[PDB]
Amino acid sequence: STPIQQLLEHFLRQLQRKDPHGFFAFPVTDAIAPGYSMIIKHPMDFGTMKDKIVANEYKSVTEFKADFKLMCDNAMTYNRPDTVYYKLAKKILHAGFKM
Ligand SMILES: CCN(CC)CCNC(=O)c1c(C)[nH]c(/C=C2\C(=O)Nc3ccc(F)cc32)c1C
Repeated sequence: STPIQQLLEHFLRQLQRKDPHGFFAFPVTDAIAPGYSMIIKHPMDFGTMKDKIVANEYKSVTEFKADFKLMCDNAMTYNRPDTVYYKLAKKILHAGFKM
């Protein structure tokens, strides 16, 4: 466990606490969200981010934040504003930017 890995695992744990039901914690399927794989060119989720930490693909907190922002932007693009997914993506994007 390197310092960067420890730091990012801490950040990821705090972010996921804002998503207790795992809206953003798994690879979305077209069966769940028809059209998703065509609309969202660069999908991202917390499970994939955890794997990228372990593979040590993040060389910076800025890279980690880029993936988090991507995850949130994707959810706010596919889902209409009056949905639980858009609303939670917006709230955790803002709260993640704090830390
Ligand atoms: C007929 C469909 N109805 C009109 C929209 C509502 C039904 N909607 C549903 O069932 C549904 C469910 C149960 N999950 C999602 C989508 C996502 C999810 O869970 N995590 C995500 C993360 C990113 C993202 F971009 C989409 C999702 C939908 C659309």
